[PDB]
Amino acid sequence: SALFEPYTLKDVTLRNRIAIPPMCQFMAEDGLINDWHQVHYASMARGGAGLLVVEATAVAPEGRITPGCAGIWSDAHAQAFVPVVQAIKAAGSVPGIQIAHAGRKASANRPWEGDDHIGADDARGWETIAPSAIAFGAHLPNVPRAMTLDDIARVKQDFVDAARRARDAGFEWIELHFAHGYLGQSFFSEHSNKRTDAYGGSFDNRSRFLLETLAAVREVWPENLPLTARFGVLEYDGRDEQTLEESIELARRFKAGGLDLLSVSVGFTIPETNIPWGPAFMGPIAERVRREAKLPVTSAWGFGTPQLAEAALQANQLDLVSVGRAHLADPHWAYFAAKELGVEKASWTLPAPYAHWLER
Amino acid sequence: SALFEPYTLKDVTLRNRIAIPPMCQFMAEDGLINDWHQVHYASMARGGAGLLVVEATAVAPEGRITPGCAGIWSDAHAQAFVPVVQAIKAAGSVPGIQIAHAGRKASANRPWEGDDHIGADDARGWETIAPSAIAFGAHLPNVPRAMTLDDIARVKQDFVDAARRARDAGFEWIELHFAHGYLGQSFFSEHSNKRTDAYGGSFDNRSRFLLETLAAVREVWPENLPLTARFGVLEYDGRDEQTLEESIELARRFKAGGLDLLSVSVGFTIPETNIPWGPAFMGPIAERVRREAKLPVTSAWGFGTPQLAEAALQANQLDLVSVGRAHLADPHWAYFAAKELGVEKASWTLPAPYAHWLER
Ligand SMILES: Cc1cc2nc3c(=O)[nH]c(=O)nc-3n(C[C@H](O)[C@H](O)[C@H](O)COP(=O)(O)O)c2cc1C
Ligand SMILES: Cc1cc2nc3c(=O)[nH]c(=O)nc-3n(C[C@H](O)[C@H](O)[C@H](O)COP(=O)(O)O)c2cc1C
Ligand SMILES: COCCOC(=O)/C(=N\O)C(C)=O
Ligand SMILES: COCCOC(=O)/C(=N\O)C(C)=O
Ligand SMILES: COCCOC(=O)/C(=N\O)C(C)=O
Ligand SMILES: COCCOC(=O)/C(=N\O)C(C)=O
Ligand SMILES: COCCOC(=O)/C(=N\O)C(C)=O
Ligand SMILES: COCCOC(=O)/C(=N\O)C(C)=O
Repeated sequence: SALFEPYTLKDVTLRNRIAIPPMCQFMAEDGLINDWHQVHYASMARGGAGLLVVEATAVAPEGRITPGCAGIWSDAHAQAFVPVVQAIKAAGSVPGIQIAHAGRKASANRPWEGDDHIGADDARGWETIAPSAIAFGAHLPNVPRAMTLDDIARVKQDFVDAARRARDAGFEWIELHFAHGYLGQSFFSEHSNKRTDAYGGSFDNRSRFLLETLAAVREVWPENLPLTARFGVLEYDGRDEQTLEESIELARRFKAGGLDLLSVSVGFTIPETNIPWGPAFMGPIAERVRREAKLPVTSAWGFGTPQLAEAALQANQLDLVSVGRAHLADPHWAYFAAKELGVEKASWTLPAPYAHWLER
Repeated sequence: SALFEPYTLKDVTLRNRIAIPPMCQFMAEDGLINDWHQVHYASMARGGAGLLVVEATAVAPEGRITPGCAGIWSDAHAQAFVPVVQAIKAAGSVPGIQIAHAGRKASANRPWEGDDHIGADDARGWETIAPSAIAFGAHLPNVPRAMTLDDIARVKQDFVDAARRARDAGFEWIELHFAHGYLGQSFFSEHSNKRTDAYGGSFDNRSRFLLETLAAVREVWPENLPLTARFGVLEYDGRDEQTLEESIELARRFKAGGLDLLSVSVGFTIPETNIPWGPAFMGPIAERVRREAKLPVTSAWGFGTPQLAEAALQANQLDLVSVGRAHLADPHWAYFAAKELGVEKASWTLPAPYAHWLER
C-alpha cells in the first residue's frame, strides 16, 4: 500500500504517508497549552500517523485567532510544547508545528461560542492587523489596522523568533501558515491587499511579505529539517485560472527560497465564494501544483477514507495525505486505514499493548 | 437508545451504559504507572464511555501478573493514580479501579513477550502463592506455594490497604478481581483449592476467602460508592450447571455482604475447557445471574458492536455493557456507537473541540 510507504525529506523519515494536519483545539489559555493538548496529541501519535503537525500556533498575541489559541511568542510558551514534542516522538511519529498569524480574522470567538468577531464590549478582544484596513465581512466585520513598514518588520521577526523557539523545543518539521485568509494569505490576495507601497499591487509586491518571511525563517530553521508552508492556491471566486497560475508561480519562488514541501489548500480570503466541497476535490489541484512547481505536496479537505488516500498517492497527486477530521473521530485512524487497505500485521500500526490484542 | 441512558448506583451516576472494563497494559515499572497509562486512560475517557475501570492493579508485588503490571501496594503507588483519576473525571467519565492478586498465574511474561511463566533462572520472576501447591499447567507450569494462615491474613489486609488507597486517590468505583483463575477465583474453584482447613473443601470454606475479603474491604470503602466484584461463574469444564448454581449462591452472599454490582465472567481457572466464543455469548449467563441473584451485572467477551450492546440492555441481560478491545482499536468507540445507534447530537458524545466539527 502506498499510504504505508515511508517518506524521507531532509533528515526526517516518516513511517507512512499519513499526516495529521494542523487542527486548532481552542483550549489554550493566554497561549499556553495544557493537558487537553498533551493527551490529544499523544493519543493521535500513538494511532500510527507518520507526521503530526501541531495546530496553528500564534507568533504574537494579536496573531491568535481566538482566546483559546496556542502561542509561541515567548520562551515560556515554547517550553510548554516540549512534552508534546517528546510524546509525539515517543510514539514513533514526527512532531511538526504550524506557526501562524491570524491577521484580520483574529480576535474571534471559539467556533462553538459564536464563531464571530468578539464584541468591542468584551474584555477578551484585541485590535487586529492586516495589509489593508478592509474587513473580511459576514461574521468577521471588524476592520483591521493597516500595517506599517515597521509592523511588517516586527511580524517577520516574530515568525523568526517562533521558528527558533520551535527548533529548540524539538519540532522536526515546521509549517508557515500562509493560507486560509490569515495574515500571509491576505498579503497575497488582491481581495484584501490594497497597498500602494512595496507590499501591494504587483505580483512581486503581493508575494513580498511571504517570500521575505520565508527567507527570514530559513536563516534560523535548520537546513536538515523540512521547511514547509501552507498556502491557498485558489479562492473559488470566479478568478480561479489566473489565481492558480499566480499561486503556482509563487510556489516556484518558494522552492527557489528553500521550501521543501507545500501544503496546498484553499484561500478562504473572502466569504463570497463557491467552494465545490466533495471527496478528494483538491486532488487535481494539488497534482497540478506538484507537477508544475516541481515540489512535493500534501493536501486535505476530503481525503479521509483509506481508499481515497491510497488513490491520491498512487496517482502521484500528493506525497503525503493529510487526514484531519477522521482523526478527531478516531485518534487511531491510521490503524483503521491499515486494516481496510489489507496491510500485513495491520494491528502493529499501534503500539504493542493494543497491537497484540487486535491481531488476535 | 438504552445504551445511552444514564445509570445511577449508590451516589454515582454514569452518563451512559458503556463501561470500559479493566484492561492490563503491561507498561508499568515496579508497579508505578506512567505516561503510557496517563494518555491511554484520558483518551478513552474523552471518547465518551460512562465508566472507566482501570486495569488489574496488584495489592502486593507478588500479586502482579507480570513485571509490567500496575500496583497499589504503597501510598506512593496510589498517588501515581491521582492524575489518571483527575483526567477521567475531567472528561465526564467515572473512574473505577480493579484491585487484584494474580495467585498462581503471577510471575509471567508480558503477552507479546512469550505470555508464559517466567523461567526459574530468570531474575525477573518471583515465587507465587495460591490456595494449594498445584500448577495451572500448559504455559503456566510453575507450582505455587500453598498459602499459610498468616499469608491469608496478610493478603486480606493488602486488599483493604489497596481499597483504602483507591478511595483516598479519588476512585468512585471499586472492583475486586475474583475472576479469571487468579487468587480469589482459585480459592472458590475445586480445581485449584485442595485445602483441608477452613478455606477449602465445603462451599462455605471455598467461599470464605472471597467473603472475608469483601467484608474487610467493605469496612474502608465508602457506603455511597459502588462496591463491585468480577467473578467467573462457570468454567466450560463439563461441570457448568453445578458450578453456575454454586456461583449464583455465592453471588447471593455477596449481595448480603454489600456488593452493589457483579461483573459476570468466565473462571479461566484451568486450561482444560471448551469456551464457546461467539457474539454476546455471555448474555444468557449474565441474565441468569442478574435475575436469580437479584444483583445488577455487567459482562464482556463479545458485546463490542453497537447493536449487540443495545440488544443486551433492552433484553435486561445486563445493566452496563463492558466494551474492551473495541476501545483499544478506537478510544472514541462510544462516539462511534452513538452514531450507529442514531443518537441525537451523537458527536457531542465527545468534548467540544471534536464534537463541533463532527456535527459539521
Ligand atoms: C477543528 C479544526 C481545526 C483546524 N485547525 C487548522 C489550523 O490550525 N491550521 C490550518 O491550516 N488548518 C486547520 N484546519 C483545517 C484542517 O487542517 C484540514 O485542512 C481540514 O480539516 C480538512 O481536512 P479533512 O477533510 O481531513 O478534515 C482545521 C480543521 C478543523 C476541523
Ligand atoms: C489487553 C487486555 C487486558 C485485559 N486486562 C484485564 C484485567 O486487567 N482484568 C480483567 O478482569 N479483565 C481483563 N481483560 C479482559 C477484558 O476486561 C474483557 O473481559 C475482554 O477484553 C472481553 O471483552 P471485549 O470482547 O469487549 O474485548 C483484558 C483484556 C485485554 C484484551
Ligand atoms: C510511554 O510510551 C509512549 C508511547 O510509546 C509508544 O507508543 C511505543 N510503545 O509503547 C513505541 C515503541 O513507539
Ligand atoms: C473556513 O475556514 C477554513 C480554513 O481555515 C482553517 O481551516 C483554520 N485554520 O487554518 C481554522 C482554525 O478554522
Ligand atoms: C483478541 O486477542 C486474543 C485474546 O484476546 C482475549 O480473548 C482476551 N481479552 O479479550 C485475553 C485477555 O486473553
Ligand atoms: C470541555 O472538555 C471536556 C473534556 O475535558 C477537558 O476539557 C480536559 N480533559 O478532559 C482538560 C484537561 O481540559
Ligand atoms: C485467558 O485469560 C482470560 C481472562 O484473564 C483476563 O482477562 C486478564 N485479566 O483478568 C488478563 C490480564 O488477561
Ligand atoms: C467540520 O465540519 C464542518 C466543516 O468545517 C470544515 O470543513 C473545517 N475543517 O474541516 C473548518 C476549519 O471550517
